[PDB]
Amino acid sequence: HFFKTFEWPSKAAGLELQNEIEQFYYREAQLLDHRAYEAWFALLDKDIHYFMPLRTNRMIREGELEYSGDQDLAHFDETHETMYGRIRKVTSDVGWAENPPSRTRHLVSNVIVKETATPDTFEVNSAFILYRNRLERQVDIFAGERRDVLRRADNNLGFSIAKRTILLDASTLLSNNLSMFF
Amino acid sequence: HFFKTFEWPSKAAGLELQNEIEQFYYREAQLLDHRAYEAWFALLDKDIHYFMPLRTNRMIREGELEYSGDQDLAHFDETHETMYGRIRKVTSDVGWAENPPSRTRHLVSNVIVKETATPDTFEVNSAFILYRNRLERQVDIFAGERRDVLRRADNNLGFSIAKRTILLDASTLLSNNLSMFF
Amino acid sequence: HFFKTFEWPSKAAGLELQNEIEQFYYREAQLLDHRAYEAWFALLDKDIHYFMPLRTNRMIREGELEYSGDQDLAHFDETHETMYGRIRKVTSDVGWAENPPSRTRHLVSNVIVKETATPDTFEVNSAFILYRNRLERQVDIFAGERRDVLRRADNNLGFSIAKRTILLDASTLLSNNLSMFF
Amino acid sequence: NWTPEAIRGLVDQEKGLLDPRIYADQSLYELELERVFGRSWLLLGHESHVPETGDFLATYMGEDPVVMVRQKDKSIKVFLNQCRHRGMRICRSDAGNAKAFTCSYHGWAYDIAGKLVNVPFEKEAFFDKAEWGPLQARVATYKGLVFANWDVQAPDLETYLGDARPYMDVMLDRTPAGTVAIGGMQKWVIPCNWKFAAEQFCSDMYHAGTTTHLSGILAGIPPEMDLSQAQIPTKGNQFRAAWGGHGSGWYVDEPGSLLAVMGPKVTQYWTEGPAAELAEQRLGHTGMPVRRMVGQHMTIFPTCSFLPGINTIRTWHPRGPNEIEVWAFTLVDADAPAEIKEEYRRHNIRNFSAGGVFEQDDGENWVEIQKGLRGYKAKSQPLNAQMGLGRSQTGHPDFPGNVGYVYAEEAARGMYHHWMRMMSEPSWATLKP
Amino acid sequence: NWTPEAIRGLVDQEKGLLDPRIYADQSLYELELERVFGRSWLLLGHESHVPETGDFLATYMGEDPVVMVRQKDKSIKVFLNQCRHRGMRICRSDAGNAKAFTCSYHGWAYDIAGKLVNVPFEKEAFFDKAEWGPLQARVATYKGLVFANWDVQAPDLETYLGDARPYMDVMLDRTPAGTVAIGGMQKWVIPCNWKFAAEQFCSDMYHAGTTTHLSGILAGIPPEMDLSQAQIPTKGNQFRAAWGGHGSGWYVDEPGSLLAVMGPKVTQYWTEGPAAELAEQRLGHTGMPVRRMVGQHMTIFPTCSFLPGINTIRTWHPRGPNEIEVWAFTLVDADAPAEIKEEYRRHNIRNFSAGGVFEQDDGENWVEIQKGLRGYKAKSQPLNAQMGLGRSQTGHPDFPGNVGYVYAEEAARGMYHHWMRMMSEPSWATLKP
Amino acid sequence: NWTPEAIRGLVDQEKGLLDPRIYADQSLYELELERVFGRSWLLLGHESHVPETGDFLATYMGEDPVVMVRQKDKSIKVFLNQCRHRGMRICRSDAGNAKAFTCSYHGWAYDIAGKLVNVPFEKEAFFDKAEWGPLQARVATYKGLVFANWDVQAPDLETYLGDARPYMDVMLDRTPAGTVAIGGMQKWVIPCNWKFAAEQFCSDMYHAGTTTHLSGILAGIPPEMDLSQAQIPTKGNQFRAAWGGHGSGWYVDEPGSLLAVMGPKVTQYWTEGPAAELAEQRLGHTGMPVRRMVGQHMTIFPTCSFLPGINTIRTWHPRGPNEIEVWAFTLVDADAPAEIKEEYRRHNIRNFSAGGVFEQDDGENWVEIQKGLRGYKAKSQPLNAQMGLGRSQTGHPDFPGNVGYVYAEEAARGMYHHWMRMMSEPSWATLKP
Ligand code: FES
Ligand code: FES
Ligand code: FES
Ligand SMILES: [Fe+2]
Ligand SMILES: [Fe+2]
Ligand SMILES: [Fe+2]
Repeated sequence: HFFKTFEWPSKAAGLELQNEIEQFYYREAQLLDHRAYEAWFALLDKDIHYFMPLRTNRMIREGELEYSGDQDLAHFDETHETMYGRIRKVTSDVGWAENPPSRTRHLVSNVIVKETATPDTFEVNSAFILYRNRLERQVDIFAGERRDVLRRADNNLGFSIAKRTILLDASTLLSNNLSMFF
Repeated sequence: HFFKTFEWPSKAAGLELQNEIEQFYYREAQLLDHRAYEAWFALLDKDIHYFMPLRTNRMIREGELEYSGDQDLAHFDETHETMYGRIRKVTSDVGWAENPPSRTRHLVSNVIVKETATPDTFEVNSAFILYRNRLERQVDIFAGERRDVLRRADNNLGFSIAKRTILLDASTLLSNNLSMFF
Repeated sequence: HFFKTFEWPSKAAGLELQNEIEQFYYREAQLLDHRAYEAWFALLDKDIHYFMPLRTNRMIREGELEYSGDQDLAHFDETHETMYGRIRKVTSDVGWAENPPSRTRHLVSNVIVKETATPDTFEVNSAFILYRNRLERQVDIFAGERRDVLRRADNNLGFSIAKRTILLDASTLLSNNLSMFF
Repeated sequence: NWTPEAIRGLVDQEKGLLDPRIYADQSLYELELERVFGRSWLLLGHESHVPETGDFLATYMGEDPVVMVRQKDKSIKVFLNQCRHRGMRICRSDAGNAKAFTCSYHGWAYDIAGKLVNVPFEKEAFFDKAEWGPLQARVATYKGLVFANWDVQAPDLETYLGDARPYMDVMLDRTPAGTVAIGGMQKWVIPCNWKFAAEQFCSDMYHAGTTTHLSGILAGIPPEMDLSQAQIPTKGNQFRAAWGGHGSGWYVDEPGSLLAVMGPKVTQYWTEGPAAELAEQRLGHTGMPVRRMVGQHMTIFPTCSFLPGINTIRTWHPRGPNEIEVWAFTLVDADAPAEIKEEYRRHNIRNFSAGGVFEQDDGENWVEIQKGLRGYKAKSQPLNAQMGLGRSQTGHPDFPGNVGYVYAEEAARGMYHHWMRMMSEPSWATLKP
Repeated sequence: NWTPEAIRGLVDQEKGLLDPRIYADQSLYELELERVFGRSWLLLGHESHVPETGDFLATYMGEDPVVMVRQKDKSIKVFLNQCRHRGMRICRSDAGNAKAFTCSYHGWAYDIAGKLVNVPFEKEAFFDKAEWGPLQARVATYKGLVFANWDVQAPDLETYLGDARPYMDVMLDRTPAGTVAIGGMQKWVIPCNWKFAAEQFCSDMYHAGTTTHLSGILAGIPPEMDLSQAQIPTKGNQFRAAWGGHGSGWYVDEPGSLLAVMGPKVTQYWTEGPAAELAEQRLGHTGMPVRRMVGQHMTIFPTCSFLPGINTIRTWHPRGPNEIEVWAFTLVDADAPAEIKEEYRRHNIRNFSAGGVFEQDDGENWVEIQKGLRGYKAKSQPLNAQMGLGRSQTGHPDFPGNVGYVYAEEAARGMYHHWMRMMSEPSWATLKP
Repeated sequence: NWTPEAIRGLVDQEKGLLDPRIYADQSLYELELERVFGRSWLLLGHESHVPETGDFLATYMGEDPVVMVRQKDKSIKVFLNQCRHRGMRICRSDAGNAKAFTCSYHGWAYDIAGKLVNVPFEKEAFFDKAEWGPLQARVATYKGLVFANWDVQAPDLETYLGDARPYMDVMLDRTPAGTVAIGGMQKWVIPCNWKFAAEQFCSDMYHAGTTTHLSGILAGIPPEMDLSQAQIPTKGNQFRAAWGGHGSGWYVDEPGSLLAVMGPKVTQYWTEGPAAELAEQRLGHTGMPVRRMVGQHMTIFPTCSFLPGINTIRTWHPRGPNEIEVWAFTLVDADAPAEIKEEYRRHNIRNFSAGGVFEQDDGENWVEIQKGLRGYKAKSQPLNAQMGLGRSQTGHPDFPGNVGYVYAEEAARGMYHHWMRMMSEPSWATLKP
C-alpha cells in the first residue's frame, strides 16, 4: 500500500512497442470520451482489478501511509462483475448522474512501457489529465497516473486491460462525483 | 450532424508519419503560443473550413442532437477570408481584447493519423488542453479534440490545413471570450 | 529579454533520439511527482543555470519587455549551490510548506529536439502542465514551456540537465508559493 | 433596504449622473431580482425555438430556471423549473421534445402544461394536486419573440413596450411571413453587470463611432485597405421610449458601416430590392425611412437586446452584480432566400460571438470596468451621463417618440431612470405608464 | 437581525411547510453555526480510528477543525485545532500518532491531552499556560461512535440522543465485541445545503421507493434477468424522535432491495444463521423484529447520518449554505468473519462512494436543487412537506417511539422542527427535553 | 452594524487581547477599505520605477487601481485608473512609457498628468473637461520610496512617519547617492488577511528565532553542517512608533544570522568596510549602532513592509479579508558595486520570492490560520498578544523612541491599536500628531 517511483526499465521499449501502447491509450480515450462504454467494457479481462486508493496528508515521518490499502476503503476497487454493473448504471436511460451525460477529455501522456516475465504482457506507466465538463457550468479537472498491466488482444484496439491502479492527485475530492472512468 | 468515436484505421500509421504529424502540431502550437499569427495563418489553405460547433445537454433519447449542425450558429465557422479578418483583428494595436495579449499554452496529445483517397492528404485526430492566462489573474482552461485534414506542403512546417473541426468540451462557455485560436 | 517561437531545426530529430529525450522527461516527472528530490537533483550538472523569469502584461508595442532580464528579479535564478539549499529545504522535516508534502503531476508534451554545436548535447523545447494539489482542497495549475540544454549521461535516466529556462503562463502568480520544481 | 429615497439618489437623469454603486452593490442586486427581474417582461426566445407540441427550451428569468414549452393548442406556457415538493429540476435537458416531464427525485409526474398529474403513493401519505404545480409565468408574444413576466399586476406586453414597437418592427415586421430563429443558442459568461450590456445596446453608438471597434472594422474591410479609408459615420438619431427605459439608436445614410459588419449581400437585401421595399411599405404607418437606417441597436428593458439589421439578439441573464451569462441567437426573415440566410449566419458568427471580432471588444470594456468597481474610491464619485442633455425633441419629421442625436445618452438616462423608478416604486399603481 | 419571531415562521409542522430560504440564506447559515453547530453533538468517527495512545484524526465540527486524539488513560480528548497565540493550525496532518503537538508559527508546544506545556522565551517576553490552550470541547461515546460539543449548558450525549438509541443499536449493538471501523475516511465536496443530506437519511425512503435509484437497482441483476420486471418494496415504517429531530426508516418483510443492493453473502448474514439471531436477542428488548428489518436509513441531528443495514456512516461538514463535505466510512461487526468483512468493504465502495452506483444519483438531486435556489421566485413560496401528516401513531406493537409509514415526512417535520427551535431559543433552559 | 463602541473592544493594548474577527469580518473589511486605505499613506513603489518623463507603473491603493506616472517637471502624479465617463481602465499595461493615456471605450484622452484633454464629439453632444479627469491622490517621496494618500486632510508624509523615520533610514539613507530598485516587480496571491502579514513585519521576530525558518536556515548553511552545530540569536531590540502603528524589530551583536541569509559577500557589505562606515557617519543624528543591527524587520502602517538587511520590500494589496496580493521588489544602494548588487538579487530570489526558502514558510503560516478563522469557535475567544507588556521605555542609549526586547509583541500592539484608532476617530484633528 505504498507506491514510490515507477521502476522504468533501463533499456527503453523499442519504438514499435512504445507506439502500439500509445495508440492503444489514444483509442481508449476516444471510446471513453465518446461514451462507448460497452466497447470500453469489452477491453477489461476476466481477472481485472481496477483500483484507486485514497491519499491523505501525512507528515514525512508517516509517509509510507499516504495511500489506503487492500483492507481499507477505496474510491474504486473493482472486478469484472462490479465493473459491469457500473457500466450498466452509467448507460441507463434512468441513471440521472449521467443523463444528461458529461463531457470529458482523457489527455494521455508520459507513457512508460515495461516488459514483464510473460511475453505479450506489459507493465505500463502513464500520466493523465481528465477534464470533465457537465450540466451548464461545471468543470472538474483530475490529474494523476495510471499503473496498468496490459495484454495483447484481438480486439480492434490491440490490447486488453488486466490491472489498472490509478493514483489521483487528490486527498479530499474537489468534485461531487466520480461518474467517469479512468 | 452528430460526431461519434474517431474511426481510427486498424493498420496504424507508420512511425515516421506518426512523428511528422506530431512535430507539425508541436510547431503549430509554438507559433500560436508565441503569437506568430501571420506565420500561423500561412498554414491555412484557401479552401479551408474551420468549424467549432456548439454543444448542448441532451437526454440519451436525444443525444444525436448534441452538437449544432451546418446551418446553425457555431463558435467558429470560417473560410480563408473570415479567418483573415480574425488575424487582422488580433494583430491590431487597437484590438483591445488582445492588447495586451494573453499568455496561452496549447498542449497537444493523443495523435491518431489516418489516410485518405488523396495522396499525401491525411485525416488526423488529436486531443488538447489549451490554457489561457490573461490580464492579472484571469485563467481559462479549455479541452477538447480536433479533426483536421492535413496536406503535405512545401512550406516551413511540413503540412497545410485543409479542414479543422474543434469539438470543445463545453456547453455554456466559461470564458468571456474565444480570443484564441485552436 | 523576450523569447519568440522555438527555432526548431528544418530536419527533425531521428525517431530514436526523439524517444530518448521524451522518456527522459517522463522519467524526470516520476522522480519529482514521487518526491525523489535527491535523485532529481543528481540530474543537475556543475554549471546548471535554472531560470524562471517574471512575465508582465505589455502593450504589443512594448512586447520586447514582456519578460524580466538577466539583471532583474525572477521566480527562479539558480546555480548548483542555491538549488542544493532549496533541496535541503524541500526534504527537511521542519520545512512547513512541504511537510505534509504536495501531490503534483508533471504532464509533458510537445517535445522538440535540436542538436547543438557540441555532439551529445541537445537544445530541447517542451510544454508542461504541472498540477499541484495539496492539503485539503488547494489546487494550483501551471502551464508553460521549458527550454533545456541536455547532455548525454552515464546515469539512470540517460541525460543530465545543463540549462533550464521555464516560461510560465502567468503574470501574477495565483499560487501562494512555488514549492514545486519545474 | 436601502430606503426608497436613497435609491432615487443613485440616478439623476436631470443632471445626468450615475452612482457607480448600482453596478457593484450586492444588496441592490438582491433588490433587483425582486423589483426589476421579478416584475419585468423578460425575453425567453422566439416562437420558432418551440414549433411543435411538446418542444421546450430550458432558460431563465433572472436566476430562476424556467421551461418554455409549446402546447396542444399551439399556445406557449412558461413555468419555474422547480418541483414544489423539494425543489428538483423537473426539466434537465436544454431543449427537445417532451411527451411529459417527470421529476427524477421522488417521481412527481407533470404534463407539458406543468400540471402535477401523478404523485406516487398519494393515497398512502396524503393535498390538492392542482395547487402544487410549479409557478407559472405570464406569457406574451410580439411578432415571434417570446417574453415572460411573474407579476399578475404588471402592465401587459403591448403597453409595456409603448412607442418602442415601431423600432422593434424594423427588425420584426418586414415581411408577412415574419422572422424565424436560426438554430443554435450560444452561451457564455462575462464577468460584468447586466446594466452595462443593456445600456450599451440601449443608447451607445458612441463606442462604435470612436475607439471600441477599430479592429473589428479593420477585420471587415478588404485587405488592401486600413482605417485610413474608413469614414467615421456621423449621421443618425436616438430614441428614448415614452415609458419603460427602452431605447434605440441608428445611423441614417451611411451604408458603409453596415457593409463592414454584414458584407455586400446582406447590405443589399436590407437596403435595396423587393424585400427592402416591402419593408418600407409595411412600416409606412411609422413614417420612418426604414431603408436608410443602418447600425441599429436596441434594448427592450431590462435585458432584451438586439441589433436590427445584423439580427443578433440576446438576453443578459444576471448572475450576481459582477456577472451575466449571454444567451444569444439570430433571426432571419423566414422567406429570405437561402443565400441571404446563410450570409446572416456566417456574419453573426464572425462578429457577434464569444470569438466575434466586434463582440470580443464589446465585452472587454464591461469586464475591465467591473474590476475597477471593486475599489472604494472607484465607487465614491458619480459617472458622467450628460451627453445630449436637454437636446432631445418629440416631433421629429422622420422618427417618432423622444428623439435626439445618434451620439447621445438620452436613452441611457431613460434606462437608468426607469430602473430607479422600478426599484423605488413597489406598487404598479404608481409605476404603470 | 433575524428575529426569533421570523425564525419560527420558517417551519410549520402543522400544515407542513418549509421556507425554501432555509437552504440558502447566508444569514441563516451563519446563525446555524452559532446556535446549531456551536451547541450540538457532532459525530467525529469511531473509537477504532484512534486505538493506541497518541493516535489522532483531524476532522471538523461545523467550520472549526478539531483534533480527536487518544489519551494516556485510554480516554479521548477533542479540541479546536487552533493555537490561541495567533491562530495557527496545531495538528497539520489528516491522521497518525503523536507524543507532541508543536505549533510551527512560534514554537508553543502541546501534549496529547491538548494542554499548553511550553512557550519558547517565556520569561524574557512574558500569563498562565494552563489558561491559553486550544479551546477544549466536551467528548462522549455511544456504542463506538465519538461525538463532541462546545457548550457546557447542553444536555449530555445520552440524554440528547433520547429514544433514538433503540434504532442506532440495530447497527452498533449487534455483538458484545462491538463495531469496528474499516480504515480510511472517504471525502468529497457537494454543492448542496446540509439539511437535504440530513433529511434524506432521516425520512427519505421515498427517493428509493420511486425513481432516484432505478439505475442503482438495474446494476445488480444478470443480463438475462432485465429490469422490465421491476419489484418495488411496499411494507415498512418510519421513526420520529420524541425530541431533537432525529429519525429513521426501513422496510419490513422485504429482502428484495437488499439482495440487489448488497449481494447474497451479506443478506444471508444480516438475516440468517447464528450471528443474525444473536443480534435480535441482544436488542429484542424493545420487541424489535430486526431480522426482517432491511434497508434502514437514519440521522442523528444535525449531521450524523448512516444506513444501519448497509453500514456506511458519514458526517456532513457544513461549508456555507451551498456546500458540504461528505466524510464517510464503513462499519463492521468486530468479531465478524473476514469474508463478510471483505463483502462489507467491497460493497460500500461499489455503492456509497463518490462514484458509487447509488451515491451519484443521491448527490445529483441535492446538486440540482441547490442550483435552483439561487432564484428569487424559487425562494418565494413554501415547499411541500405533507407526507403522512398526522398519520403516525403514538405507540406501535413491533417498533417504539412516534412511528409512521416508511414513505412519510414525519421525521423530516421533526428535523426541521428541532432545527427551528435551536435557531429561535437562545436559553438552553427552554430547549432541553 | 459596527458601532464605534464595538470597534474599541476589538483591540486591547493594555491587556494584550485582539478579537479574531478583525481578520475575517466582511463588514469590518468594507470599513477597512474606507477608514484605513481610503486615507492612509500607501507604498506604490520607488522613484526609479518611473525615472523618465511618462514612465508609469500600474499599481494599487487598496482595491483601487492606480497609475503612478513621472511628469516633465520631474515630479510624480498618481491617479485612479478609472475613466469618469463609464469607468473603464485608462492605463492597460503593468508598466512602460506613455506620451498620453486614452480610454479604449469611448476615446476620452488624457495627458500624462491625468488631465482630460479631448472628448470625441464634444461640441455635438456637450461640461468642463477640467472637472472630469480621474481622481488624484496626494504624492509624497521618502528617499526613493513613493507613497500616496487620497485624503487632503491626513497629515503629511514626514509627520505620518514621525519617529519611525530613523529605523527606515538604516536601509534608505546609507549613502548620498541613495537607493535604487532592481528591475522587476514580483507578484503573488496569498489567501490570508493583510493584518497578519503587516503584523509579522512589525513585531514578529519571534517566528524567526523559533520554529518557522528552521528549513530556511538549514538552506543557507554550508553542505558540511546541520542545525545543531550553531545557535539561534537572542540579543536584540524592538521599536514602536510614538504615533502611526509602525514597528521595527532587530537583532544586536549576532552577525551570523545574517550570514545565513544574504551570504558572506553581502554580510561583509552590511557590517564592515568603507560604505558600512559612511553609513553611521551619516546616521549620527540617530545615535544608532547600525553596524551591529542585523535582520531588521519593519512595517510602515498599514501595508508598507521591508527587511533593511535583505532589502526586500513589498506592499500587501488587500483583496478581501480572506486574501492578499504580495507585490514585492528589491532595493540596492545606487553606487554599491556590481557584485554586491548581484548578490542581493540572487539572495532575494533565493529567500524572498514565491518559492524562496524563507518566504514560503512565512506565508504558509498565514494560509492555515485564515483557513481556521472560517469557524465560529475559532473566532469566539480572543488571541494572546501579551508579549513584553510594559517592559518598553522612552529612554534607551543606542536606540531612539519607545524601545523593548526583540522577542516582543509591543510593536504589534501599536499597529493594531492605531488600526483601531483609524477605524473609530473619523476626523484627523483628533488623530494628527
Ligand atoms: S422534489 Fe420533485 S419529486 Fe420530490
Ligand atoms: S500562533 Fe502558535 S505559536 Fe504563534
Ligand atoms: S468609459 Fe472612458 S470614454 Fe467612455
Ligand atoms: Fe459594439
Ligand atoms: Fe438513496
Ligand atoms: Fe520570516
